[PDB]
Amino acid sequence: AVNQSSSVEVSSESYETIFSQRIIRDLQKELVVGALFEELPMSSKILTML
Amino acid sequence: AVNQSSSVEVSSESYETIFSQRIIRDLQKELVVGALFEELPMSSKILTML
Amino acid sequence: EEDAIFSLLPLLRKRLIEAHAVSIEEAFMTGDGSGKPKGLLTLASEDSAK
Amino acid sequence: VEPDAGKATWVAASTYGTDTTTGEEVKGALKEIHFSTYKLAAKSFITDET
Repeated sequence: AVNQSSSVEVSSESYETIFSQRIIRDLQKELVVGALFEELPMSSKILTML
Repeated sequence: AVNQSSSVEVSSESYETIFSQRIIRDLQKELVVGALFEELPMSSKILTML
Repeated sequence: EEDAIFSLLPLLRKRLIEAHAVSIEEAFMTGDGSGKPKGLLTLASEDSAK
Repeated sequence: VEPDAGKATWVAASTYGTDTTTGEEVKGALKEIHFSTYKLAAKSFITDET
């Protein structure tokens, strides 16, 4: 398997292989409802108007 | 079974750590019979002594 | 040697000489005479020095 | 960490042609060893009034 040959030369089991420090990610769904509508600033708790 | 390291979330997968390429071995046997007399040189595949 | 430590030839020769060294020791300690020297432990049994 | 390995085979004396029946070495399985770490933590306390 990983442990190949076995007649006759020196070969190991696992943890021989090089590892990588980069991270990959799939193509996530686009962001649109969270970044479309206008902000209204407030400064209390409730806002009232007529 | 495996749980290394499920504390509290970043568990990883294939045991992200480091390894050493140093090889070691303990004792080896005492080669007492390998040097008991000199290597008598022969030009031929048989020799005679009178 | 294309997926390992790029250095197995030193490791191979150090073991192979050790395997030769212990094989010559075994034959010098013990030998029937079948393709091999006449090792010491059984050799004194021939002239009956026991 | 290397293991013990180990012997070779003497020629049958009259074997001079292809092949001379030279045996082969003992398969040195280049086995992994690993370490582990445990944690201790001690806590002590006092209060301002004492």
